[PDB]
Parts: sequence; C-alpha cells; structure tokens
Amino acid sequence: EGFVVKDIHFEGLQRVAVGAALLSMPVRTGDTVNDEDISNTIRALFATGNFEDVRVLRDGDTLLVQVKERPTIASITFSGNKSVKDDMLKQNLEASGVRVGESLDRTTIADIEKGLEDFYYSVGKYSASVKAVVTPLPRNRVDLKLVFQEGVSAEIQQINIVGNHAFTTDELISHFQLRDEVPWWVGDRKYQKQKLAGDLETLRSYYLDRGYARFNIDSTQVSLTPDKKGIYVTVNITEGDQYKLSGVEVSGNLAGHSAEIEQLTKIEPGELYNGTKVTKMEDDIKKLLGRYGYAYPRVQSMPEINDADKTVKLRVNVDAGNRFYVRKIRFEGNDTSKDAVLRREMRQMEGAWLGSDLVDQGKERLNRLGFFETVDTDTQRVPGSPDQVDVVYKVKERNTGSFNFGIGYGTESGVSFQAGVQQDNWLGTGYAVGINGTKNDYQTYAELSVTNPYFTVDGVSLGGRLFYNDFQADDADLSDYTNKSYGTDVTLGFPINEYNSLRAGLGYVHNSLSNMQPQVAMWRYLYSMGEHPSTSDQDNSFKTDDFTFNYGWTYNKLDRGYFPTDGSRVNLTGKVTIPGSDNEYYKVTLDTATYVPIDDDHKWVVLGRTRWGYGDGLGGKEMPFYENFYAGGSSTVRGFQSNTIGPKAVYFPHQASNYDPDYDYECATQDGAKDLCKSDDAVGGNAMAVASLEFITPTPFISDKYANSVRTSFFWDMGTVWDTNWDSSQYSGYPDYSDPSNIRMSAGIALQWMSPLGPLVFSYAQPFKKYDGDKAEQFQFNIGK
Amino acid sequence: RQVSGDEAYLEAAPLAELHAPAGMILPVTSGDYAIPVTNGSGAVGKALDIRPPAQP
Amino acid sequence: ERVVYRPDINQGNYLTANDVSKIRVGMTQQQVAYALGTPLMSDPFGTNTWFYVFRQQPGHEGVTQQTLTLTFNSSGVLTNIDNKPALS
Amino acid sequence: GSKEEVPDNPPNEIYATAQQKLQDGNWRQAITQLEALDNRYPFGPYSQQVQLDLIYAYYKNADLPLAQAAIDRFIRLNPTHPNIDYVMYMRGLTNMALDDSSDRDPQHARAAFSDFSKLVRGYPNSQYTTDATKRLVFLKDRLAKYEYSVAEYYTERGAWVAVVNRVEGMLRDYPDTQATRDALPLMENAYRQMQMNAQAEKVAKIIAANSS
Amino acid sequence: KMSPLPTVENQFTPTTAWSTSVGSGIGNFYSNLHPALADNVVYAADRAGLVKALNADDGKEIWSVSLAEKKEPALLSGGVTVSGGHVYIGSEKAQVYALNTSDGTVAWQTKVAGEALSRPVVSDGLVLIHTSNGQLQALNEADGAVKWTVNLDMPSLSLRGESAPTTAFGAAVVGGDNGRVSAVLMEQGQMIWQQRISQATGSTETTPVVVNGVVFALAYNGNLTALDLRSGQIMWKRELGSVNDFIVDGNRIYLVDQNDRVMALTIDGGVTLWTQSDLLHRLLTSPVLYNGNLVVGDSEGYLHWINVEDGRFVAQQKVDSSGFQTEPVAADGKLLIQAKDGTVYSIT
Repeated sequence: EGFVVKDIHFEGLQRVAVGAALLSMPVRTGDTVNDEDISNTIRALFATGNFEDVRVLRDGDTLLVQVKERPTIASITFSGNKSVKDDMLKQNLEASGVRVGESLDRTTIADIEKGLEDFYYSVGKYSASVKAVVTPLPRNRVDLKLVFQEGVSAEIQQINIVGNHAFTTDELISHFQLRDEVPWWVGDRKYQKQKLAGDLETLRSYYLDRGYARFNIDSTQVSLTPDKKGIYVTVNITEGDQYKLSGVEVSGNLAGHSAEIEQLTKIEPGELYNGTKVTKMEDDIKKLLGRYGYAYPRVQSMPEINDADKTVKLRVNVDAGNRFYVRKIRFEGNDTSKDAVLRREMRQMEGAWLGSDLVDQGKERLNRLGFFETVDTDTQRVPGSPDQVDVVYKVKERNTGSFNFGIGYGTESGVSFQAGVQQDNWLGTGYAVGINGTKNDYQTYAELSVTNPYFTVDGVSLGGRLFYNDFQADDADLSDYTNKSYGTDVTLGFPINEYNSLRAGLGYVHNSLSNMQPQVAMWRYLYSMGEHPSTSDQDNSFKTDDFTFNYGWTYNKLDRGYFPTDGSRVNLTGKVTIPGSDNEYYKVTLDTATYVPIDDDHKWVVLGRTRWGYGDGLGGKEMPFYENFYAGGSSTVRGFQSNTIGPKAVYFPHQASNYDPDYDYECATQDGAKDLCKSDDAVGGNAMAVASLEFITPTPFISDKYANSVRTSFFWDMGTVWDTNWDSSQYSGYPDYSDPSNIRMSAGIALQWMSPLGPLVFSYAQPFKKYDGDKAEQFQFNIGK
Repeated sequence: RQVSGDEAYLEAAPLAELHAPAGMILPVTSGDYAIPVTNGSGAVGKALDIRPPAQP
Repeated sequence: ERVVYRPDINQGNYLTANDVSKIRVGMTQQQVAYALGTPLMSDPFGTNTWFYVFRQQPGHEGVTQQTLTLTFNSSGVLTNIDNKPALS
Repeated sequence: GSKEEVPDNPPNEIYATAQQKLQDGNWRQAITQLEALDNRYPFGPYSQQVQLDLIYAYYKNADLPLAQAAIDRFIRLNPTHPNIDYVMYMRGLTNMALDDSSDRDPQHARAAFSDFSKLVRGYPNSQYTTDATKRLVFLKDRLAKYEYSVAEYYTERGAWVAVVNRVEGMLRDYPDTQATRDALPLMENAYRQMQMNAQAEKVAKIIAANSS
Repeated sequence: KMSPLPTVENQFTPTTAWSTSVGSGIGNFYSNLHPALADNVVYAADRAGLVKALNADDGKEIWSVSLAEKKEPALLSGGVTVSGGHVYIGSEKAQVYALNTSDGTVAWQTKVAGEALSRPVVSDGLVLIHTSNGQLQALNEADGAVKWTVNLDMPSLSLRGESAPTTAFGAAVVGGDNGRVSAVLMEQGQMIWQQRISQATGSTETTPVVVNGVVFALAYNGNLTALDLRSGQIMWKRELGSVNDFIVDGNRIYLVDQNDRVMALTIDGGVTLWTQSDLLHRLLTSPVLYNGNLVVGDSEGYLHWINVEDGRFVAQQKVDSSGFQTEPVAADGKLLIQAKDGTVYSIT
C-alpha cells in the first residue's frame, strides 16, 4: 500500500512561499497517495503558472516536491520602435499577460513575437519582424529586450475587377473605399490597405440595385509582390443580364400574420429587380414582427430564376423565432459618465420584451455621442430562465477635452481664424461647455456657451450663451460704421421629429455704435429712435439695450450630408423685440435648398436655392441698419461683390479727421462737399429676396475613379435687396431705393471637393443683369470657413 | 486628481432593519451584501494607522 | 406635451388573445411558464402572484395597457384568473 | 518631474534611504527607491516588507492600478503570511478609491465590498476590522443608491415595470439601507400607474410603518 | 539594408549592341513582360498594349501594333512566349492574344478564367495559361478554344501567382500558389499526383525543370526539392532558395533567392558549391547562362556577370537607370533584357 505521506518537503521555492505551494496540492500530509494522485498533483502545480518544471516524487516516508520557478521579469526595454511609442507597447503587453514584476513563460516568447507582429499587420507593416532577446541575471531574474524592425509600408497598387462588361472597371471602383488606382493629390481618398471588409457588398449592391440578380462574386485575391511592400487586389465577378420582379411568395412560420405580410411583400409587376428593395422587405418583416413582440425574427430571400422571361420570382422565408424579456440593463465601463447619460439614448426598455433592432440602435446612439472609444453589447441569458435576458453594454470612455484651432480663406471674407476650447462632458452629465472665438476681415466674435441636451427626458435641449462681437462695416464693403456688441442668449430646442426641430428662447443684446459716416438712409433710422447727430461729423456714438424673443424651425430631408442629390433643406429664423427695449422691430429669415435627381444613378441634380428676408419697425421706430439683409457674394448670388446687392448710401456733406490729406474720400468738405452725394457703397436693406438655380453636372475631363468626388454645377443666380422706408419723393433726383423690381441676375460654373487644405468651392460667375453701382466679383472661392 | 484617504464614509447613514406590516412581510434577504456583526472596536478614520507594520 | 419626440415605451409582457386560452384553472406554474412565460412581476411576500401586464404605451396615445393577474395557492396550482381590458 | 535610475548602493543604505522618503511624505521618490530594491532582490529574508511597503507607497501616491497588481502578487504568493489581513485591507481601500466618494459604474465599490467582507470573516479581530466595517456600511448604501438612481430615471421615463422590479431588487439585496426606504414611494407610484392599487396599498403599508 | 554596388575589375568590356524603346513599359507594377527571340527577330511589349517586332542584330522596327481601343491599357502582363508563327501575350483583363509573326495581326483571342499573369507555355497543339485565381487552362494553339480547365486550390494570402508549367511525357508539371506542385495530363487535364513542399509557422507569412525523370521545384518560402517524375515523391530537400527563377546546367544548379544572393548547388543532393552575397538585398531578376557566365540585372539597372565555378564577379555594367524587373533572354548566341521603361537591350 502507498503512499502514506508522513511529511511534505519542498526544493526550489523562491518567490512562491511554502503555503502558496502547499495550497494548490490535491494531496496533503497524512494522505494515502498512489501514481494517480501524484500525476494530478503535478498537473495542479503546473496550472498555478508559477513553475516551468515541476517534479513530485517519494522519499522513504516523505513526499518530496522539486520545482523550478518561472524567471521574474526585471525590465522590458524596447529598441527600434519608430511608429509606436514605448508606453503603449507596455500597456498592450500588460493586457496580454507579460509585464514587469511578473514572470514569463519561455515557451511563450515566440507568441510574444508573432503577437507583436500581428499589431504591425493592423497597420500596413507587412515586413515587420520583432525579435525578442532574453538575458539572465544574478538572482532568478531576466531583462526582456524586444528588438523592433519595420521596413514599410505597402501602398496597394492596383484594384482590378474581372468579369465585368455592363460597367467599366474604373466606374465600379469609384464608389469605394478603399481605393488605390491613383491617389491624386485633386483627390482626398488615400490609398492604404487593411480588411476590406465589406467593400464587395458595395460592388454587390451596385449590380443588384440595377437588376443583375444572379450577380455572384466567385473569388477575391489580395496579391503581394516578392518584396513584401506591394499589394494588389483582384475580384472576379459574374453578372446576370436583365431580371424583372414578377412576384413575391412568403413561406415559413409567419406567427399568424399572413394578412399584413402580403402588403409588405407586394410588388407592381413587372418592374426591374432591386436589391435594396428586397433588403427593405426583409427588414420590414423583421420590424413588423418586432412590433408584435419578437426578439430575433429571421427573414431570408432567395431569387428563383426564370430564364424564359428573364424575370425573377423572390422566395422569402420567415421565422418569427421566440420571445425574450430584459431583466436588467447594465452598464460597464462608465467611470465618469453618470448612468443617466448612457441610459437616455436607449430604445430597448428594461423589463420590456426584447427587440434585437432596439438593442443595436442603443449602440448607435452611444457612439454618436462620441463620448466613448468603443461600445460593445452583450445579451446574457439570465441563470435559471428560458427567456429572461440581461442586455449589458461595455464602454471605454473617450477624453472630450478638446483644443481645436482653425484657419480659412475666401473672397467673401479673406483669411479666417477659428480658435476655442470645448468640453462635451462636464463633468460627465452630458452638458456641453465651451469658450470659443473667431477672427475675420470684418468681424471678431467670442462666446461662452453651456448646453444641456436632455433638459427634459424627451430630448428638448436648453442652451446658455455669453457673447461679444465687434463689427467693421468698411471692411465688409459697406458704409463706414462700427457696432460693438455683447450679451447673453438662452434657448430651447424642441425635437418634434427626427426630420424637424424647433427652437425658442430669449436674449439680451447691447449695441454700442460708433464711427458712423453720415448718410441719408442710415440717418433716417436715427430720427425714428429720437437722436439728432451732426451731419458734418464722422464722430458719433449710440448705445442700445435690447431684449428679444427668438423662434426657429429647421427642416432637413437631405439624403447625403456632404453632396446632396435628393431632398430639401428649410430653415426659418424669426426675431422680435419684447416691450422694454430701445428698439422696436421684428426680423424673419427663410432659407431653402432643394435637390432633385433625374436618373437612376443620381448623377444629374437640379439644385434650387431661395433666400427670403424681411424686417421693419413697430411703433413708429425703424429696423436697425446692423440687422439689414444683404446679397451678393460667394453664398448669396454669385457674380457680385460681397453685400453689394441693394440700396446705396447717400452721404451728407461732412468734414472729418481723416486726416484729409491727399487721397480719395466720400463727400468730404475739403474735396468740395456742398450737397448730398451718390455713392457705390452699399448698405443693404430691410427686405431681401434671392433665388438660385444650378444644374449639377458630371465632371467631364476625368473618367477615372474620380468624378464622384468633384461636383460641377452651371448656375443661374439672381436676387434683390431694397428698403421699404426709403422716401422716394423727397429725393426724386436720386434712384428709388424702395423698388423690389431691381432684380440682378448672373450665370456661371462651379467646382467642389475636399482638399488637404480643406473643403474648396470655386465659382466663376458673370452678371448679365446688373444695375448702377453694382460691383462685380466674378471669381470667388472658399478654402475652409 | 483622485481620492485621498478621507472621512467621507463616516458620514453615511447607519443601517436600520425595515419593519414589516401585518398580513405582510419583506423580500428574503440574500447572503451577499450582508454585514456581519462586529463589536470591534478599533480606531477609525484618520485615527487608524494604515502604515504597514512588521517585525522582525 | 403636444408635439415632442418620446421614442417608444414598452414594458415587460406581450399577451396575444390566442395565448390566454391555454391557461385553465387547475394548472401548475410550469405549464403557465412555458405557455406564456415568464410573468415578470411576483410580489412580496405572503402571496404568490404572477402579474402579466401587456403594457403598450409607446406612442403619445395610447396609453393602452391590458393586465392579466394570476393567483395560485400554497402548492402552486391555479386558483383564480383575472383578465382585464384596461382602462377607459 | 521625478528621477528614474537608481545607484548601485549598499543593501541597508537604500532601504534606510527609502524609509526616510516614506516617513516624510514624498512617495514619488519612496517608490523609486523601493521599486528598484524589489526588482533586484525578490526573495530576501525581509523582501516581503519591501512588497508591503510598496503597496503603501502606491496607495499614497495615487497609483492605484499598480497598487492592486502588487496586492494580488502578495496574496497569490503569500496567502498565509502573518500580515495578509493588512494586504486585504489595502486591497479594499484601492477599489474604494476607484469609486465616487454617484452611480458611476459601482463595481469598484462592489468589489471593495467583497475585499472587506473577506477581511472581517477570516479576521474578525483584525486591527482594521472596525474601520472596514464603517466603510462596509457606506459601500452598501451607495450600491443601493445606484439602484435608486436607475429607478428614478425610469420613473421620469415611464418604465413602471422596470421601477418596481428594481425596488424589489433593492428590497431584496439592500433592505436595511437609506436608499431603500427612499425608493419605496417609487414602487407604490409605479403600481398606481399600472392600475395596481391592490399592490400600491401593500407598499403604502410598508412606507407608513417605517420612517427614514 | 541593401548591399551597395560591388566593385568589379572588369575582365572584359560589357557593351550595348542596340537599344530600342518600347512604350511606357510596366513601371513599378510587378509584371512579367520580357522580350522573346525567334529567327533573328525580337518580340517585346509594354503593358499599355503596344507590341513591336525588332531585328536581333540592330533592333529596327518591322511592325508595331497596339492592342488597345478607345486609350484603355490592354494590361499585358503575361509573356511573351513565341512559337509556330504565333506571339502569345497574356493580359490582366482575362485575355490571351495570338499575334502573327509576319505583320503583327491578331490570329485569335480567348477570354480565360482570370488574370493571365503566367507566361504562356506551348506544348503540343495547346497553349498553357495559369491565371491568378488558380486556374490552369489549356488553349488550343489553332483557334484558341479553351480545351480544359484545372482548379488549383487557392490560398488565403496570395503571391503574384505564379507558375509557368513545364511539359514531359504526356503531362504538364505546374506549381501552385498554395505550396503544391502538380502534374496533370495534357489532353484531359486529369490530375496525376500532388506533392506539398512548404512549412507552416502559423500565422506567419516558380517554373519547374525536368532533368532525366527528375522534376525540380522550389517553394514560395524558399524550400528546395527534387521530385520523381512518375510518382511526384520528394527525393532530396534543402531549406534554402526562393523566387524568382532557377536554371539547371548539367549537374549544377544556379539560383537566386528572396535575399537576392546567387549560389550553385549539385544535382545529386543539392550540396553548396559557392555563395555570392554582395548583391544581397538588391532586386535581381532571374539568372541565365550567356557564354560561360551568370547574368543578373538588379533594381538600379546594373548587370552582373558571375563566374560559375567560384561565384566571383566577372563584370559589371550600368545599362538602364530605369532599372530591371523582368527576366533576361539568352538564345541564338544573343542576350536580351527589358528595362522598366520598356527599353530592350542587346548585350555585347
């Protein structure tokens, strides 16, 4: 009989104390142990991860245990890491098992090498070869010395499609992402290489949306040159002529809803087969069943082919599945953002029956906030229940303390400086604070804003503001004046819909006018306020305190955020002064931009913009000139100078410290100012109406994988500004600045792309319908702002 | 900035068992989240030396 | 309220009219649990009661919820069934 | 702006130097003197003191992720050391310091609760038991307060089923906490919104028989 | 990291007989378009589609046609192999051209399986084409009809193919892009045998010669094996070598590896004779025998003559600063090579 363990003994224990090894032993002093329990004991000591060579054997009456511990890591020095800093290389190793103070398994050294290599395949270092060097030390220690070597990187050199005849190869590679044909510096899309990953599904959707229902991608090869620095990509396809949708038949378990599904799967025979229309029907059923409380509905579609008529009958299989309920909705990883911030962006409720789509949308709303780095979902089955589940969201938060500067350039305003600092999570309540400023040729602005996105639990937002604005009219191509202003504006945002949003709030604004050159139109407003300045002096000052109620409505149904090809954008902003203010007026601005396509591919768009503006006094007073509307420039009507469209200033005979020496001035007494003087200097008006109409065309001189990036558009811009308070009778010798019939028109070409310097927009226009004083600015651009 | 060993926890409201009405009783208290009765008593807060003691 | 966005509000029970017929008086918890299960609300303490609340108030209107209360005995066998088309 | 490298000094000289850095209050240099002392002698006769002193150094220098790691190493290698009760206590303080002082991922206090519990169960007469118990009372209060905040949001939203199930969860795990009594009216109201006056009356009976 | 240009005391003066520019060449794109000598006439081409015919003595234009329409590049990357009054060129748009050696007109054109990167091989009345998607096809020499098609298994990550099949005793011995060299019947395309020569260090990441019943094939990683022509069983194995291409002269084997070092082996067991590591880590093309010496062109555009019995550099000459990508040609006592710009060079 064996083996009575009278005593235990150990040899080779350094870091591991006696108690730590005596713990993990499935056999202990006094037990009766054979060869089956020793083998279990040895394998137990090995599973401790403390040793690399364990040995248990008998003595006379004592069970002796011989061990050799794993080498304790002394330090980890990197050598040759150019692309990656030493600090993150450390953290990635600690999150893998290896770290200083701990121990290394000498059998995992190779896994550390290939493990670090794999990180160099995340980025394009396909020639990387990290070598690990292990060196012993006096005591049981070891200094890991990782030698890095990367000769890189790979620019994928060619993307080729084989089997295409209906469409040219260059046209197909224009829609993705990631391309590599020619990375022209114009062109923004850059050509590096990683997982595609579903760039075939775009090519798949291209043929499928146009009828090719049999379209099958046979094989995709990603080629490498003998030098591991060059990448090719070859995708072999097989197209399938013409296919008309003849009918849709529904099969499988329908959960008793055959009556409404026939509606969702109805078609008008016979029209061309469309993939996204099929995908729509698949999700429409998944959403219908989801409404009837179904967690994971499964809908699949297979096109049965009819070669005789070249038509396709769609076979659809439905499996409603089962019902599940959500016990708890937990949140892991939010050490900063309070629970309410994350939970407020849900659509799957706790307790309520489960919806797979409702869970996925929960992930979408979280990353759209941009508060977190990664958002992972995990629906866990509640222990001891067939249906109850726990939907848990794991998030790694992202620093929302951002410094952001910016520069710009454009004929409309020259160089522009944008500088400020914004915190989108202060201190993690969802609030958005930020001190932001800007600089321009004719305007300097700085603000301090605080915004709560969820003022109510429904989505209504409340935003505070504290601004300061300086305005120089002479640099804005207007009659010389200066309007120093500041104040505070609070406002509410009402999301009535995901397509419509309302705005409302109060605001206090102080306007301290100064350095105003005397002219008729401007001076008329001063009388209505109750002021009587000198018509011979440049020097003047006017402080006005105003309280305003504001209302706004923005409608946006544009399909694409960057280049709209279908949809419309409507914005209406209204202002009115509540009694108690110095001024008594109202202002209403309306902006409209609608896009209408005329083809299958949406590459021929007809954009029509309109912009309306009107304002006037209330109780005898008149609308301030620093609230006037203007037209002409890069944005309003192209072909005219900035704000040159509309009324012109009629200066009074004046003398000023200029210091009247030698050069040009306007109606100066030294230059013989006896009476009122006509000028080219525009002042804008309290009534403006412009309307554009451009024909968006495909760019004609590059037929590569380019044209879908640059947009040409032949336009016909036109508009008018006037003053509904101009006394046309008292100044009969001077033009009627109260007639809205003065419509100024133009026509030209445009160009658009996003460049390394920023988003550009060229516009070579030409005003054929222009009037007196109208200064023409034909070539206009904008590089940033 | 992170928390210093501070007396914020000595402000917490003490534990008191919830009384159950007649014709009624409370949910069964689970094993976890239960504080064993200790009569102590040693120094608490800043009065407790948290420096590591050892001899020899 | 009037015109605001208030996504969709559901609560834990979906009760079709052709699933409340499977429960006849005199059945155990197991049968009721695999017919329509599991009723999320069992209230402390002296009584056993499965509260099934077909709670559909996602839109601005309704406000449409029907509740189904079931009562067993000390040995887990159905004694009383209470269905109500709330609420008016 | 600390200094990294350490001279090759006598054994007692470094430890006597590191001690003075610890007694004064300068933890940043106290670490570096000790961090190199343990990274050169891991199994000396009193190298376990160095491991103990390191844990204390990381905790007072706001280095928590490093403290927990050193704690786990001392437990894994010395689970029966005469001062293992102190290491468990420092472990609890670390997780408690990773918390709020606020419904911000309460698992750090939920893990701290387990660390102090293991301390008072195995070592009732520990020199840190009384203070650990004071912390256990507070940790239990906010772990219930977390559920209250989740119940308060769903109250504003209108998830009554989620509310009563949460308060039920509160009454189960944390029945003797302050947040539990405050969450009781939330359970009653949620019942009245589902037209369960027979249930809300039961809750009302409990609320009336208890003052917070 | 690239070993610099070795200093060679020229045993003789390497000169350029003639130099004719052909199109824009292939550029930095890894193709295989090399000239082909036949009946004192040199046939070369660029990728764009331009195909010419030059005299092997002076390099004058006989005919110069383009294979493009309204231009779009014909994407010629496979070839050129000339036989039976036909010029065979493979393109990357799944096309195989057959030009008459008289005027340069298209005899026939055939749509193949995929990218015809492999140079055409003419055995019997069949033209062997190996595409990029592992499809060894045999096109009829007469009309170009696809007689049969063999599916060679595809790997995960791929190389630039490739394998130009060799033929002996009823069979076309071809290599794969996965690591298996295969042998198939010439008439049916029937599989005879398969042998795997490659080692796998997961997950870390070819023209054969038939000599007296012995098939020599090299692995994509650089493992060398001698195969029995009948069974396909490995005879001897050596773990060094690589792409580009090797050649067998009598009982010696000269080759260039991934590290672009030149070395000689024995036909018996493959033992080492000499090793040249001065052209180390350059970009040498394939080696070819031209009057006793090994000729290799690197990426900078230098040719390197090497003594075959000790590996000593015989000569060195700057030929084209554009560089060399495709393999040289040494037939009819002549020596051809095409730079990356498409310029063809005759030597000495």
